[PDB]
Amino acid sequence: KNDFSDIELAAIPFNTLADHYGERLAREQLALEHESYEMGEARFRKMFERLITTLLPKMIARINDWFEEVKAKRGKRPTAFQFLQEIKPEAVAYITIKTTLACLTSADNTTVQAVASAIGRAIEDEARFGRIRDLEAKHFKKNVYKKAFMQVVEADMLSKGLLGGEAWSSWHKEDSIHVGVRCIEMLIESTGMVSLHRQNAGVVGQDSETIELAPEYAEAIISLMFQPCVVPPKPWTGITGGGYWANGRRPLALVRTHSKKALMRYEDVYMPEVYKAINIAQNTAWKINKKVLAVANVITKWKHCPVEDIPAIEREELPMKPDMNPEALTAWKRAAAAVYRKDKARKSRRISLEFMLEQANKFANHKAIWFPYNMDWRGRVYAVSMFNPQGNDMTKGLLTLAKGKPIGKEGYYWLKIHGANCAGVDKVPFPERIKFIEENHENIMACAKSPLENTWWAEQDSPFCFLAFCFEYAGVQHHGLSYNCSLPLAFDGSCSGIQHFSAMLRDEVGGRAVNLLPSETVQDIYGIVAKKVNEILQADAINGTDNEVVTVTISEKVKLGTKALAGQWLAYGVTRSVTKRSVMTLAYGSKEFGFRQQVLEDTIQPAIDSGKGLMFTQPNQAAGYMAKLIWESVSVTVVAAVEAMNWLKSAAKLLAAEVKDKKTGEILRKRCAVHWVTPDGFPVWQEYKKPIQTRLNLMFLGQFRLQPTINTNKDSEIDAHKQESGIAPNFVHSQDGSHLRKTVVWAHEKYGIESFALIHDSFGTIPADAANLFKAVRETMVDTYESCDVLADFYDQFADQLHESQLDKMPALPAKGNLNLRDILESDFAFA
RNA sequence: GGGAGUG
DNA sequence: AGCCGTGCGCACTCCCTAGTGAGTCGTATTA
DNA sequence: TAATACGACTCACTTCTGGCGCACGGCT
Repeated sequence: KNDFSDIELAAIPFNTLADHYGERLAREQLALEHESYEMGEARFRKMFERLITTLLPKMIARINDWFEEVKAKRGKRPTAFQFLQEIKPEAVAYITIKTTLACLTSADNTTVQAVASAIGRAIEDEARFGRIRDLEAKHFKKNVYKKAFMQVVEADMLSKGLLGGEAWSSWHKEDSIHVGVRCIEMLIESTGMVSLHRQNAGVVGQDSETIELAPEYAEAIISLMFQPCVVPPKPWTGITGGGYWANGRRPLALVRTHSKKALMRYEDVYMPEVYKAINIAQNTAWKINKKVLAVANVITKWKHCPVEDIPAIEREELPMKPDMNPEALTAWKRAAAAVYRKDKARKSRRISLEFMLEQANKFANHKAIWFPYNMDWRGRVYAVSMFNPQGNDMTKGLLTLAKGKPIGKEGYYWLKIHGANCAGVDKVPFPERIKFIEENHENIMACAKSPLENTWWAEQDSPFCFLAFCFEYAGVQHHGLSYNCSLPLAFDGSCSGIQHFSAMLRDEVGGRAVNLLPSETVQDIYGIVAKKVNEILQADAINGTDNEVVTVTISEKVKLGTKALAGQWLAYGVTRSVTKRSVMTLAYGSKEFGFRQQVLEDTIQPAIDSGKGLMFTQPNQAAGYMAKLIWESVSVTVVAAVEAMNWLKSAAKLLAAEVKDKKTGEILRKRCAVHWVTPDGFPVWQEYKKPIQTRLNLMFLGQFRLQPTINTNKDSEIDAHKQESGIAPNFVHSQDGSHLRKTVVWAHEKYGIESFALIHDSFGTIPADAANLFKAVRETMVDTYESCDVLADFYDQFADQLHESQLDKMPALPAKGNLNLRDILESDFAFA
């Protein structure tokens, strides 16, 4: 790729794009990729006419003088110098002003190490993408029917000027700050446009150095980087360059790693099944669900919206101002801190909502849209764009597949199943799910008739997703069983984590509680735990502990006993929802203290916010108690999965350990990275390294030494603690990751399935192919756990490696159970 | 160190 | 070498949060 | 060498909203 000209590198993407899909979409794709950038430059001109013609000349002059000064001096030249000679001084000036203005308008602070960092990154990207960007820009800024356009370009036909690409910045974070600081240093002289005001001098936690915009300029005044594709994304051929098309931006890495080196371990691997899966998933043609968008645009604007999620809409002021004495000052301060919190959460959720709608409106009339795909350092498959089929209810509802397949009876059956799933009817046998739909035939049809008048769908678990089903259900009733349908029908695994642990150890048990075994009733592991919790809960209600006073120093507080806390939970009702996240995360190496944090966030806090949590007098103490109850009750429901994790924790603990000898500092063995290969051939290295902080020593404006503490990008020592606490979740996540990828391949190759809706452990396709997918997920899982033992394979990877006097601390290995893997094929409620 | 979302 | 104090709560992704400068010294760099 | 920059180490200047136990860095 480095062998091509900049002229060539800017023309090739356009040309190959204009040949396969026409020049119309070829321009839009590039404009969309550079729109980020385009707006960055536009926001700069705002802000231009409505003193700028005086700042730029002054800055350019200072830069040139500074170079003359540095060149005349002897000894080590400033760090920022050589990096600032990569770009024409005129442009160096422009960027500094542009970036500094962007940092101060949107953000109300702003820290120096943030601005300096922002300028630094803006320089490097200009250095290596500036010219190619300018040249590529020419294509869409000129002036000013389709198919076969949803066909993917052949990999062997891709020009070499599209294959490679450096996805990682070569610049160090330290080096990047140096550049920004010295650019700010030259921006204060000349002009000075911004001032450097020191804040909270003396406080260990609050002391900082912030850039302030001068009063003269102040009174004179989400994120479009990753958007959907209008054309099918570029096939992944190697570690970089897949997904998007533009050459003036910076390519995507196939695997999202913590360093360039970690990605380089994939350069020459040969993992055909992995590339194949991503490419097929990537190639899925989506479109905006116009009908759902028509509703979402109107209802989210209402002051009292029928859906329980949609946030204000209204700033919602602080209450309320009562006398100023002892406990009247409490007060209040608790209710205020609650509102400040509510509002913050509400604002971020609103911004998100606004964005998802803006996206859906843009692509509302596009024949088809696409989403480039990536993977995290483990297997898991991620959509690169911000607007995703992997988002929440509304975002998912607004999306739908582009190409349909005929269509009825078989498809219509699972169409009603999906509808039932969208509503709070997913823990019930299929014939009864159908019965729920058929009973509410008048509740449906009428919601497709006038959704703005009928808000019954809003009351369902997935409001917009259920609404998308209703519009599609009404279509069948009016057109027939030949009615073209393209809604993605999602088949989600019960408890993914515990499903894989059950399968890899052939736990009966186990099975079973997570629906791997054929049963007439839907097994709810979350309901089973809660049931056991309620028995412990009732036990403490009649005979438990009374309230104490720990008096820690007013200052004295009341510690509630087991009796009082139990009464508070029975007054709320501890259902499956309270245990949901707590049951899953255990199968990812979690602890008791960890549960407290979950129960508080997922159950307690929103109850207080909803006005249904007035029972929780001491909220954190109630969260601790419930965490204690789950830890106990769940413990005897997932025994084998726990030993499985403990076997993995030990393995990783011992590998990450540094050797020791009898007084001698003999380095018999260093700390090791945990490595294993997933069934479809994807390799994963676990290298959690210790976060370290370094400090820079900058003689700022010849007055003082600006010494910013920064989070080092340079690697250090392997974090042994994280290696142990992260091995269990990351192993199964890579494990369910491959199962997902193998599913896509097996569904695409043996069956004619082309469209996929993938959310890690949920599998969605068009109604016609649903039957095959429902069957494909089982086959691909049964096949993986029959063919190879992942724990044995992992063992074959790290020992060797083990030392000695280490293998006596190493178990186990978890005994195999009596589960028959073939039974999964006959399982009805093991969607995944 | 927070905020949001997914499993 | 052993003691006592402070840090951290299962992952992954995306969005608003890297204590401070001065004193002193060693060191890698360049006319 | 002589001069320059800077890193590396040391030292001192709306809410407390929690809990419990274990591991590691910082200190002497």
